Amino acid sequence: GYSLFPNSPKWTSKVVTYRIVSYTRDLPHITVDRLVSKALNMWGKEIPLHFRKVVWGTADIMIGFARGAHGDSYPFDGPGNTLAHAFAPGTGLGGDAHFDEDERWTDGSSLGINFLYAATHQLGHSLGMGHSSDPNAVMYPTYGNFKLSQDDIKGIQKLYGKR
Amino acid sequence: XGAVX
Ligand SMILES: [Ca+2]
Ligand SMILES: [Ca+2]
Ligand SMILES: [Zn+2]
Ligand SMILES: [Zn+2]
Repeated sequence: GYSLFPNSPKWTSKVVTYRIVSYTRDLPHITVDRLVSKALNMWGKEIPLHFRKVVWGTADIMIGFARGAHGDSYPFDGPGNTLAHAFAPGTGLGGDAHFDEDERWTDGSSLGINFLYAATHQLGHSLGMGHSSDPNAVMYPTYGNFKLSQDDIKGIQKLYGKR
Repeated sequence: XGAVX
């Protein structure tokens, strides 16, 4: 079923900050804001951790959209191939979540990759989830109206304990 | 993609 990362990295404080640093032309800014919150809260309701939003500067979890090279070892690659990627908890790049601007993203009302789904998967990595062998899990390694699976909940609660 | 660092 679920996996963690080696040595179980996790956030150490009861509060974790996050910032949406850059946006996508595909959606209003407020729509991205509301979906990110919804994704975070899917995981947060299960565990003793609370998320605080910031609008400037560096936050623990930096979230954004980018084209091409964007300052880490994993540059984006144009339309297709890689869609998005995220990092396990830690300082600096740890926790951050990046989305390729050269895809099409949707809130559900148009063509595109469903952003809510994608953000819930990526932010699972940002909280310390690896990939699951269970096909029903949000953390299954491939993209394929939803909820966390029982395997997703068991894994996140193994790492943080229960709310 | 989930990377360590
Ligand atoms: Ca970070
Ligand atoms: Ca791409
Ligand atoms: Zn990146
Ligand atoms: Zn993944």
